[PDB]
Amino acid sequence: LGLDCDEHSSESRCCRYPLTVDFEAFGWDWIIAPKRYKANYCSGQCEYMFMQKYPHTHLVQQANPRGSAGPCCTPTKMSPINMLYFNDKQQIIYGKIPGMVVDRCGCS
Amino acid sequence: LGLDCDEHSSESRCCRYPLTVDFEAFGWDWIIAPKRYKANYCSGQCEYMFMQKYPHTHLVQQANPRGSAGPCCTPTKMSPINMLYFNDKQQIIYGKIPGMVVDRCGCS
Repeated sequence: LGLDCDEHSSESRCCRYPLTVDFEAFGWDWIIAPKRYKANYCSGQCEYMFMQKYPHTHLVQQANPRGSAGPCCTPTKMSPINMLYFNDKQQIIYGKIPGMVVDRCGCS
Repeated sequence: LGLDCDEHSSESRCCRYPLTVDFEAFGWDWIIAPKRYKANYCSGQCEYMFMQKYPHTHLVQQANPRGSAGPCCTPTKMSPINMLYFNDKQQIIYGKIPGMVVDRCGCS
């Protein structure tokens, strides 16, 4: 169970923030739908033991290698979105596209 | 397909480095076997488009939110190891433990 934060949050630890990706703003007319979607992002500190899915992470923290800046804050749960778009073969394609939305953030 | 680096590598981009976790050095006598194992770690920069498993990552990079320090370098492939250990119920347990070894590093 991860943390969710608004932009004004005082939370420094690894957290999921809201963010809309706007294909229309990008100028991507090859995408028919959706024109924009809630993608979110991860940001925040990953101190000892915090929000770690894998047992690996804390073992490496204790082994304490010199060349490591420690774990960092990335997505731990992802979800797809459905898209309708033009391809480069003169067709309109419908697809469920995996790995488009961040649902949770954690440290590894 | 990720990058593998030795400690003296001049590679600045997200890369997997070798690292041994030594349970004996930790003093963890509750672990019978293995006494140590090759765990590895990830470290390196995650610039635009580099080593990204999910389409999400580059879309957020282009959306360019202020509160984001961009994607970072974490494990993208993990593997288990088998362990024999004492529990806290006066038993010796054998188990295949997931998420113990980093096999590949990437940016998200």
